[PDB]
Amino acid sequence: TQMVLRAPKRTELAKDGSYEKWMIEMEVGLRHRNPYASGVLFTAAGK
Amino acid sequence: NPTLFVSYDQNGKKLSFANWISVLSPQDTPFVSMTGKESINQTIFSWQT
Repeated sequence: TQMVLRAPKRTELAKDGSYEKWMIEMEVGLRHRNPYASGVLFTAAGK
Repeated sequence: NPTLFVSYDQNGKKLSFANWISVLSPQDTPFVSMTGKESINQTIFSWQT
């Protein structure tokens, strides 16, 4: 599940200064159910 | 790393050429307009007085 904590939001801008700079923030995390359910397969060269 | 989305987002960055020409040069010709025209047949004519 693409866990989401904080959606993209902006702070209090426009103090009639050097503003007009924007940003895109995102707080996201990963989660897995029953670790012994999926699988990973690495690449092998020797032994 | 452009981050500030300033108020300038023109992908079509073409210029702003004008669509006219201010050719202010006189063309009036009152002397010739008043004189008159007449056809001839040779390069050297003559008139009597």
